[PDB]
Amino acid sequence: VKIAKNPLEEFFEFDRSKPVVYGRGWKASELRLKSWDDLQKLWYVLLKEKNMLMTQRQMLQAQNMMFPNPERIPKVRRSMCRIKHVLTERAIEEPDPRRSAEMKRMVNGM
Amino acid sequence: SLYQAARIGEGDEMIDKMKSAGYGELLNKKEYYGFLKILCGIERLEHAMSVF
Amino acid sequence: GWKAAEKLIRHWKILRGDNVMIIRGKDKGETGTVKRVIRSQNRVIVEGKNLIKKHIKGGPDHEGGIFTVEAPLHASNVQVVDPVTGRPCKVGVKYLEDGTKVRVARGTGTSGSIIPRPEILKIRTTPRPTTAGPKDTPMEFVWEQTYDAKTGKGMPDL
Amino acid sequence: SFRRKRASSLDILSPKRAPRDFYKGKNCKPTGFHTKKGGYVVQPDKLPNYVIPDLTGFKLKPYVSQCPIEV
Amino acid sequence: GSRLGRRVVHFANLPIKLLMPTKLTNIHEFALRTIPSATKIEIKRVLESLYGFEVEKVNTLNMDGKKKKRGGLLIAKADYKKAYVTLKNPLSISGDLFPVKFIEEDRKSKVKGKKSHWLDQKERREVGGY
Amino acid sequence: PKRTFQPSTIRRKRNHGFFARKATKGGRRVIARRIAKGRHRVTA
Amino acid sequence: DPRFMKKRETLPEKTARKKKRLKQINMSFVKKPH
RNA sequence: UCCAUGGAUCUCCGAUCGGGAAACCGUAUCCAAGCUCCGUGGCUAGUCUGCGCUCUUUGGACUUUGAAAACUUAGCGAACU
RNA sequence: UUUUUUUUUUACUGUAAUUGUGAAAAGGUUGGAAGAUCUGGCCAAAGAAGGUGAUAGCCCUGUAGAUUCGUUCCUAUUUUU
RNA sequence: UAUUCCUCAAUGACCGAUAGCGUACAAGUACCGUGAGGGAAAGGUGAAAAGAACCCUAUGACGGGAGUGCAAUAGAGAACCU
RNA sequence: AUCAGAAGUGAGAAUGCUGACAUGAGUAACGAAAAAUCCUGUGAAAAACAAGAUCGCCUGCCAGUGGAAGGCUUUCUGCGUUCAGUCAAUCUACGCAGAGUGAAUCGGUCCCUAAGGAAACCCCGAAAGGGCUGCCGUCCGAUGGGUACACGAAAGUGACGA
Ligand SMILES: [K+]
Ligand SMILES: [K+]
Ligand SMILES: [K+]
Ligand SMILES: [K+]
Ligand SMILES: [K+]
Ligand SMILES: [K+]
Ligand SMILES: [K+]
Ligand SMILES: [Mg+2]
Ligand SMILES: [Mg+2]
Ligand SMILES: [Mg+2]
Ligand SMILES: [Mg+2]
Ligand SMILES: [Mg+2]
Ligand SMILES: [Mg+2]
Ligand SMILES: [Mg+2]
Ligand SMILES: [Mg+2]
Ligand SMILES: [Mg+2]
Ligand SMILES: [Mg+2]
Ligand SMILES: [Mg+2]
Ligand SMILES: [Mg+2]
Ligand SMILES: [Mg+2]
Ligand SMILES: [Mg+2]
Ligand SMILES: [Mg+2]
Ligand SMILES: [Mg+2]
Ligand SMILES: [Mg+2]
Ligand SMILES: [Mg+2]
Ligand SMILES: [Mg+2]
Ligand SMILES: [Mg+2]
Ligand SMILES: [Mg+2]
Ligand SMILES: [Mg+2]
Ligand SMILES: [Mg+2]
Ligand SMILES: [Mg+2]
Ligand SMILES: [Mg+2]
Ligand SMILES: [Mg+2]
Ligand SMILES: [Mg+2]
Ligand SMILES: [Mg+2]
Ligand SMILES: [Mg+2]
Ligand SMILES: [Mg+2]
Ligand SMILES: [Mg+2]
Ligand SMILES: [Mg+2]
Ligand SMILES: [Mg+2]
Ligand SMILES: [Mg+2]
Ligand SMILES: [Mg+2]
Ligand SMILES: [Mg+2]
Ligand SMILES: [Mg+2]
Ligand SMILES: [Mg+2]
Ligand SMILES: [Mg+2]
Ligand SMILES: [Mg+2]
Ligand SMILES: [Mg+2]
Ligand SMILES: [Mg+2]
Ligand SMILES: [Mg+2]
Repeated sequence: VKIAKNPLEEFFEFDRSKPVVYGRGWKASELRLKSWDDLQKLWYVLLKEKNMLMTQRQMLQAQNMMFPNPERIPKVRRSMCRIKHVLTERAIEEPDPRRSAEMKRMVNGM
Repeated sequence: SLYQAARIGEGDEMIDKMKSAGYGELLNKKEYYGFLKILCGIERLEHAMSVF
Repeated sequence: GWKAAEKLIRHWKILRGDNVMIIRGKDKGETGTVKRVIRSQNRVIVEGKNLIKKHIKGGPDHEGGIFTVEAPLHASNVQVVDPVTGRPCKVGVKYLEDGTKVRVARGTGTSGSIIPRPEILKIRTTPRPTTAGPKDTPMEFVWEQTYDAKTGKGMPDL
Repeated sequence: SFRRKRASSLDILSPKRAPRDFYKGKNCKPTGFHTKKGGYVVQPDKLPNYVIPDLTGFKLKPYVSQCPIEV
Repeated sequence: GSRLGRRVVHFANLPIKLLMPTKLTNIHEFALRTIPSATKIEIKRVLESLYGFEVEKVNTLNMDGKKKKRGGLLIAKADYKKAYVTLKNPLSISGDLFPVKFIEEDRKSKVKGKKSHWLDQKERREVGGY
Repeated sequence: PKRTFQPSTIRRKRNHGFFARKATKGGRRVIARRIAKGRHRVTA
Repeated sequence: DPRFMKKRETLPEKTARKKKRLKQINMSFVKKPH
């Protein structure tokens, strides 16, 4: 109903019912107040949401059905861009050379 | 650990908690020199002089 | 059939919600209020004027029949009504004491009063939702602070 | 999403449309080294490690609420 | 710190798009779509660490994007990679989730056109491929 | 009858490929001429 | 520490400027609805 | 939305770290210096010193000049007519 | 170290203000629609040009200019071994 | 003093869709050749899409009425002014 | 208008150039001496489509199995008949939409070389370039030789015709 029982149930929108309403995305001024732990957790929450939205679009388009509310995906995408810009902005402002060069790798690493 | 992670306020408050917990006789000159070495190695000289 | 090499209008002296008078066309001499401005065609829609009749075929979703909606006018076919004398007038630009741009009546025979900016512009076209959604962060959680560079609150796991 | 290309881009050789000994690859990162006997050895230091913190009990959400509160 | 490993990733961004399986109960494997530069070890570790799967094996294949040519004009979609992931324990998907019921009801529209013995199993493992 | 074009991809790349044209001075002038004309397929 | 011590347009630029002007000229006319 | 200035990110070939069926493959460069964390060895054992790498800063060792229409100056230099 | 400030004045292809500002009245008739025709006012350092339901100086965007910004100068970039 | 891969402004008893650059239109494209290389065609509804609801006859309206519009042989799906 | 001026200035023919449209003419032809017949169904229309029954043809180079070279989605499912099929086609290798290719062992990548190609060093040459691949010497190149570490070699070999 409200909680997935499996990891497979996380690729679906379980709260979709009555028009459902979604908010706007995070602003950089709102992200500048949060810690690194909260920003990492928010990055992974947005990553799971983006995987759900792309899965839902693919599943609905595979049966010639329309994808409802396509504007959810760019909101998540640009919020995830803003998180990385905020973290890189802090990594510039770090005064120790080794710590700054390690924080830039922690942000941009892949 | 908190001084190596540059969490200066929490490390200071942990110092004060160790004071109020009745362990303050352990802070000899050696451990304060260790804290100063950590802070100077991570370039926090203002808090290093505060700890001084 | 848009054969003419027509440039765009970059700064509009005609705003949505203004009271105008149509000076040219089939409905010449009739007053109204601007409902929408089509910028990409240099055209406006006057509320209830310049009507057309559309034959729309109805399917399983929309109703058929012959409807009647407004058709756009060209943006040079309307002219702003002077608020004092009621006759149409031109619009010029005046700077106030602060240095705020306003629109003043211009033309010989006009009062030179200030054309007021319509009040419909501040009202949102899509109103804000009453209730939050199940994936919306309430504003009491966003505004809390966990990062502080001076005290070193919330530093990473270096 | 459909996007426009050039019709001359079909001439670039790809291993799906090539003789059997043509190898191109897809810019994946390597994880080990080739042997002299045609095998492969996976060096475990080159495998990626993911640091994903525990997300249970987190209070922030993907979207920010847009209810009318104040100017 | 950097002494922990040569390749440490703190912000993964691997996009995974799940394909809807045929049956709702006793799922032993599932398929997904991702970018062509993903590796079996990357997909297995992302799926284990981020979602909590118990992955046994990962099998991949490459696909070309769909193309349309009308004599000089060419339009196309991006290439993708399809992966099969085999689970150690069977899982299930509830019917009440959107858009599962619509997918099944649209799938059954296209396809319109007893002697049990002793020691006979019921739910056997249905895994394809090599 | 046996016609004149008998295809082989490795022979095509070894005679009219990019690095086969880039190897000699005549082929480099061919590449310059093609780019100056504006051909979409500079090499074969 | 040696850190705390105190210490014409090219042809590609002209081509990029011309290209941007060429786009801006096309974007100055009334769009034909279709 | 848009504009001005400054920033963060910024895949690959052409192409130059090596190979090459252009858009692919393989790649921790090397050596001195001084600094937080790390582990291990050894003393008569206390603000005791001595060995290493990984990653960071500052130098210096190897090399990567590089395109382009016409004009200019040179070399060799026809035949039809 | 920073901030406020005395700071002259012209030139400018600076083809600067992408697209800033920038003058000029009403009636009658025909016509699908007025810019046409008749009566009759006004601007011009602006009657180059392009639109608006036909051919518009005064319906729209512009144009001449006038204001604002910014390169030299006044106001020397000096002082030290 | 020479030239224009380039930039800005201006002019024409220069051309006006078999003309003018090969290209007014997604052209060095389509297409031809192993390769160097050769190399096209194709402009216009109406002021505004108001682009023909509805009825009849055919499998099917592009037909006959009705309606929009000044005008419907001005009724088109890279094409409808004369 | 008139009077002057500048010319890419006047078409019936160049086996002239480009486009459009006639004639032959509703004529030839509908492409391998395997071959078709019927009941039912769908549809506006069935000799040509679906399913079934009866008959025939191919069996070591037109006709069966797997696949190299080449092709590049032609594969499968639903919808459709504007184009194509030597049809008036409901069908399809045709149009629209979606889906499909799972490897430690298969085939490659990797290691090693042949014929051959190229750098370095050296030699020659108006320029461009040409030779040389070894006495100490490098990198590529299968149509061949190899399948559970790295380094070295005055050890054996790998190793071969009709
Ligand atoms: K002669
Ligand atoms: K001006
Ligand atoms: K007008
Ligand atoms: K005018
Ligand atoms: K007509
Ligand atoms: K002739
Ligand atoms: K084959
Ligand atoms: Mg990145
Ligand atoms: Mg128009
Ligand atoms: Mg592109
Ligand atoms: Mg293939
Ligand atoms: Mg690569
Ligand atoms: Mg595979
Ligand atoms: Mg290279
Ligand atoms: Mg030069
Ligand atoms: Mg201007
Ligand atoms: Mg004006
Ligand atoms: Mg004009
Ligand atoms: Mg007319
Ligand atoms: Mg032409
Ligand atoms: Mg003509
Ligand atoms: Mg023509
Ligand atoms: Mg070709
Ligand atoms: Mg119709
Ligand atoms: Mg006309
Ligand atoms: Mg002539
Ligand atoms: Mg003639
Ligand atoms: Mg003849
Ligand atoms: Mg002819
Ligand atoms: Mg006959
Ligand atoms: Mg005859
Ligand atoms: Mg006959
Ligand atoms: Mg029958
Ligand atoms: Mg049959
Ligand atoms: Mg027989
Ligand atoms: Mg034979
Ligand atoms: Mg096809
Ligand atoms: Mg088929
Ligand atoms: Mg046919
Ligand atoms: Mg038919
Ligand atoms: Mg069919
Ligand atoms: Mg098909
Ligand atoms: Mg093998
Ligand atoms: Mg050799
Ligand atoms: Mg040689
Ligand atoms: Mg040589
Ligand atoms: Mg070489
Ligand atoms: Mg080799
Ligand atoms: Mg072989
Ligand atoms: Mg042998």
